[PDB]
Amino acid sequence: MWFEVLPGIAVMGVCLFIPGMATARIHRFSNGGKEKRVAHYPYQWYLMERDRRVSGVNRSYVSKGLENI
Amino acid sequence: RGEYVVAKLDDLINWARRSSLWPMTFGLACCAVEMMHMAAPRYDMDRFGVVFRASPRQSDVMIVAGTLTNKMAPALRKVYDQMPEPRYVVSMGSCANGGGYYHYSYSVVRGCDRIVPVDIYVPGCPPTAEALLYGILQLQKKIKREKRLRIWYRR
Amino acid sequence: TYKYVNLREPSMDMKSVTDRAAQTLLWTELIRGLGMTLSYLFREPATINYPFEKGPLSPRFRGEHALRRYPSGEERCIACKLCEAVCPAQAITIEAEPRADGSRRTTRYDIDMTKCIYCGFCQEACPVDAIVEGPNFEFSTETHEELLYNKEKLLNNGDKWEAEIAANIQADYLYR
Amino acid sequence: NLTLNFGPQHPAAHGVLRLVMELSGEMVRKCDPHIGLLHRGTEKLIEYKTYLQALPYFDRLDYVSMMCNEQAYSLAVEKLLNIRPPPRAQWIRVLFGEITRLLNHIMAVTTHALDIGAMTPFFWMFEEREKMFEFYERVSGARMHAAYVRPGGVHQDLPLGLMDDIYEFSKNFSLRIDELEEMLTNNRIWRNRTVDIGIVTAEDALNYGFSGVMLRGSGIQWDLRKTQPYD
Amino acid sequence: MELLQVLKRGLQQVSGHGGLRGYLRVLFRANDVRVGTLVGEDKYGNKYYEDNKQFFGRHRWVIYTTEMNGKNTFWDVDGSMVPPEWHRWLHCMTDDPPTVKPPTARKFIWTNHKFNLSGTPQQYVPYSTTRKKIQEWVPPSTPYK
Amino acid sequence: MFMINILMLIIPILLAVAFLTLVERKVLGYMQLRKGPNVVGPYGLLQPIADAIKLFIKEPLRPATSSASMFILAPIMALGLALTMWIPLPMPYPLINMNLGVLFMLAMSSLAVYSILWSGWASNSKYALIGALRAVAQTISYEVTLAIILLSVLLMSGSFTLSTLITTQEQMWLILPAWPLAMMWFISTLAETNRAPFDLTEGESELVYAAGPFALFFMAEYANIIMMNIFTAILFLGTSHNPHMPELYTINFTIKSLLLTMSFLWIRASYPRFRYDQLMHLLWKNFLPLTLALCMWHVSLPILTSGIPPQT
Amino acid sequence: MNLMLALLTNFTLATLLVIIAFWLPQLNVYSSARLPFSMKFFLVAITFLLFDLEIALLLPLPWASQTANLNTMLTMALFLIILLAVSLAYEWTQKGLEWTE
Ligand SMILES: CCCCCCCCCCCCCCCCCC(=O)OC[C@H](COP(=O)(O)OCCN)OC(=O)CCCCCCCCCCCCCCCCC
Ligand SMILES: N=C(N)NC(=N)NCCc1ccc(I)c(Cl)c1
Ligand code: SF4
Ligand code: SF4
Ligand code: SF4
Repeated sequence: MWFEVLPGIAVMGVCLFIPGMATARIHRFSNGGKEKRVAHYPYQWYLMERDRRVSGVNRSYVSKGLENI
Repeated sequence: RGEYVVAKLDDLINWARRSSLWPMTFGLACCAVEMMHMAAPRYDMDRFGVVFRASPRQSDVMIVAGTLTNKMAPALRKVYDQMPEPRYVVSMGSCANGGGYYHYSYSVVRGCDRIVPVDIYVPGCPPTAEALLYGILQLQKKIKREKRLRIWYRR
Repeated sequence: TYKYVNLREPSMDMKSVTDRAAQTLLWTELIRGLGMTLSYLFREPATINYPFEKGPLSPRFRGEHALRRYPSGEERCIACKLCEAVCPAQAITIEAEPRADGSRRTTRYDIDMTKCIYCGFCQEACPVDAIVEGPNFEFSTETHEELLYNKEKLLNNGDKWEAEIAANIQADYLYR
Repeated sequence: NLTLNFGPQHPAAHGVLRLVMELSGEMVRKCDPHIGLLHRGTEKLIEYKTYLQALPYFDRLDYVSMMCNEQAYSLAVEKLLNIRPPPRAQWIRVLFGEITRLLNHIMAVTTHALDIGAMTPFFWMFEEREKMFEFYERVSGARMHAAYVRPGGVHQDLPLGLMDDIYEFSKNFSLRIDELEEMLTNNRIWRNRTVDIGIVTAEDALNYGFSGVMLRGSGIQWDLRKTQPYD
Repeated sequence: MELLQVLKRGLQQVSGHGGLRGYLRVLFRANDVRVGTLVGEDKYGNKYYEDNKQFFGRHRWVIYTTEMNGKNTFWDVDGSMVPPEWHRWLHCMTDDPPTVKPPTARKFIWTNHKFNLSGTPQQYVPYSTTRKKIQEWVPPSTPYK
Repeated sequence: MFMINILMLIIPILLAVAFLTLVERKVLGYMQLRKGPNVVGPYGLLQPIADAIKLFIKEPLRPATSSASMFILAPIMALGLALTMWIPLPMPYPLINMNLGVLFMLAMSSLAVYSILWSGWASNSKYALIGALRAVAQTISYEVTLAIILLSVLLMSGSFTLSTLITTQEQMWLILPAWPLAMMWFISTLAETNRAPFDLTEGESELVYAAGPFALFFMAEYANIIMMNIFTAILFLGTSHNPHMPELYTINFTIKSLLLTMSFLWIRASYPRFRYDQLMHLLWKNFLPLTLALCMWHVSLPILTSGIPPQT
Repeated sequence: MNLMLALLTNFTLATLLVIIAFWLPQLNVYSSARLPFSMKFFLVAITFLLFDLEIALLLPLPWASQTANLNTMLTMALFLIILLAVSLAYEWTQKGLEWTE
């Protein structure tokens, strides 16, 4: 019966689901729980390098707020 | 132990090879029609892992389904020689089994086992699609009994 | 009396011409063909679960041969050789002589099951219902020699299958 | 002129038919069928059989139209014997002759579609073929080579309840033809593979010895069931 | 919502086989978890079921025994294991099971059915059943030349 | 941590490819009034594993190769490129976030034709080579429309970044303003990947040569079928992205890809096969004229509607 | 460095799989130069190449639409596509798209 096709479909679904899920979670793990910063242009890259220096730990994802002022 | 290892490796490749038997059919004559009915929805050979249309380059079992004439014998042997191993042959129907109703003819090979080795003989003129399925399932059990690795280990 | 299968005039009014233009560009017949295959995906398949389910057969089915007996256990065959005469394939070979008790009985009764065409002419020709084609069709073998039946093999088939063979003959003999 | 002859300088086996074709690019310039690969000397073997013994050879000719082959041989022998089969036998023979026609046209149409890619009507219709094989098996004990139609009539009478099942099967079969037509008749890809392909004129068909649909396809009004009827 | 009543039918198959182990056992042996009426059981352990709501072909089936004639048939089942008295019923050559219309007993009928024996030590080996036809002359034992 | 990411992309791809074989055989079966695999494992779930093992312990084909190095190269080329096509795909976050991700995929897809060509040279057979050239001619022909169709859609997106297609389709799928292009794009992916009714390499292998691992070429081909359909979903059926619950995107986006892939299955079950010249005419005389006209239309349309997208 | 790693991994695994697909079966021990090929196929390849080159000039169009010189951009964008269409019209009428003969 047609619903016996579903188990194979479900296995494919889980297999395709992992790449998108693994990438999203690894990004959060590596970037202080936030999205990996996108730097497509020199301005975006420049602000990232500035952030790395301002962080004080050499990590561009460690934000520093008004506590530094 | 090494005995127990080869016992399970044998069980593994044997399970894989009989769960994925890909036939190429010489539909030479009548018996090809019953072979088509075994692929047809009622019996659905594909549900056993036996794909319907397989190229000779990827085939594991040859089914001689029909009369093998003298004029065709060289072509049958050619295809058999090109099948990669392991390869098995199922002889289907009286004609292929031993000439059948044209046994005494001048142009008919009296059994395909004169040209190629045969593993299973399916009797009938023609065997019912379910009779051919019985022979295919009997070939699987023949493969299940194989013990290449255990014999290699004991060389 | 006859009919035309493809003698039709396509209308050339703008409505009809636009109907074929929308068909060409929007693939309507192709999508209609997709509907038919979709309706089959949701139909119950016709597959049966062999070997746990079997295709239906009738009492007349022609399968593996067997030599039968009388209720007393005496062989029905009397070495008349009518089966051997009619066999279109010459698959039957018979020899006979007087038995120790004087009965007319066979000393050889072979069927080359790789010559046999399973035509059933032998059971039609037999005057005493001795040779029959039984209901068994699952006797494929691994060697050629296993399919060259002699009298011992054929009698064993009869003893093995008599329960079913008798019931099948009971069902069909009024049509013979 | 590339050539495909299935031999040295061409590693490939032929099969049932050895077609030796010479092509110019994509076009076929000559098509040379080499047959005899299923020649079995049936006509010589029949000379050693009695008329009844030779009957099963005709099941194994057009092995898709078994009972029709039996009928042609039976009519020839009845004509030479100067006898006729009884009316019920003639009606049974026409009934199974038309069932046999369904068996053949299903096979012809669906394998023709399969050979060019449309693989699915073959499965839907071969379930219908399987049911018709049961009618063969119920009257003769054999699914294909019934040997049921014999000179003088038929071998055995229909078992009780067979006609009812044939009625049930026929009642639904036209819807199966409709489903087959829904896949093929109006499909632009099917039409592009068959329209204006293998055109034969009415005169060429006659002089080349064609018959059946090969004649009627070109408009010739001929059918032996009408012009030279039998049974 | 028939979805729920479809699912309930699914669960009743689990209980219809006597728990999950029975449901799994028939799923992996016979690749089918349907529940049918028990029509009978032969002397070898094969169980025969019917379900007349199924389309013709699937309305009768056999769950083979796990051991026949000393052979382990838990996974290795075979169509030839069906004895003749049930063979007629399972192939729809009749309507009546042997539990209702048993076969005619005979002295010579096998009491123990055998499945296909090809490829085993029990396989059939052909031979000529006739005796020697030409007798040779045996020379005398005492010398005399 | 990035290497853990690469393997979490490669390994599931090969598994999804493996179980697409099972899904294809079962969906084709039920459309044909049968079941397909249901014995090898429950519901045939072990069938892909049995087939994989069997192929990999089969004897190699015995015709001698005309080029040893280039016999190895073809499968490596084919499989390596197939895996490479997945690294820029945003699901919703790409493994590699490429500014010109669309161009990268177009460029890599155009190199996958080399495996077809190289396997022809290594075949040591003129018929094998002639077959390889025919497939290449078909492949490159439909690359023409895919590139132009792709360019037309990007004129509503405004960049070559793939994740920008998600922003473009925030309010509405691109299949609505571009359904004429979606129709042609979908058929081109069928003919691009030698899929029925465009599987003529195996259609014309019929009647009336040294060959690499069938398994390696098969896996590459089926990875491309999934990737093509994933790309179709992103390009036309854009999924909304919630940055705080990314897994919601991955569920819906996956389902769209599965359905699109199942439609490839649905389509080989339904139609007969084109003749070679007729699918060449389908491109050069039908798709390409419309694609050129719609490329012109889609250059004009943003300008005349004042709907030009931003660069970033 | 990530793209190099991804590329290196993709082909190393492809290479690894290929070799074991070459040797794993060996764990068992199972016992003149002008191709006869139509000139029409050469023209397909050449036609693809020339259309591929024109497609290269159209690829910058998404960025080109960002200029204040939209009157010139649109004119040249259409000019190129029209000439691309004129080339197809020339091949078509000259029977270059045919396969007969
Ligand atoms: C307001 C201003 C607006 C301006 C813009 C207006 C544009 C809209 C109006 C135009 C519509 C454009 C349609 C674009 C689709 C392409 C249409 C097409 O090319 O069809 C013709 C082609 C050949 O047809 P043929 O019968 O051979 O006749 C001509 C041959 N000389 O036919 C074929 O393509 C052959 C069929 C091939 C497909 C067979 C297999 C698939 C069929 C089912 C697929 C279903 C579609 C899936 C959709 C995917 C969505 C992601
Ligand atoms: N289902 C198809 N696509 N047809 C087909 N070739 N079936 C055979 C199944 C198969 C082939 C290659 C691999 I690797 C795997 Cl794992 C399974
Ligand atoms: S064995 Fe019987 S059915 Fe098969 S080809 Fe020979 S005559 Fe025909
Ligand atoms: S069934 Fe026919 S061919 Fe077979 S032994 Fe009987 S008469 Fe001879
Ligand atoms: S089996 Fe019947 S027909 Fe044949 S020899 Fe014996 S009695 Fe005569």
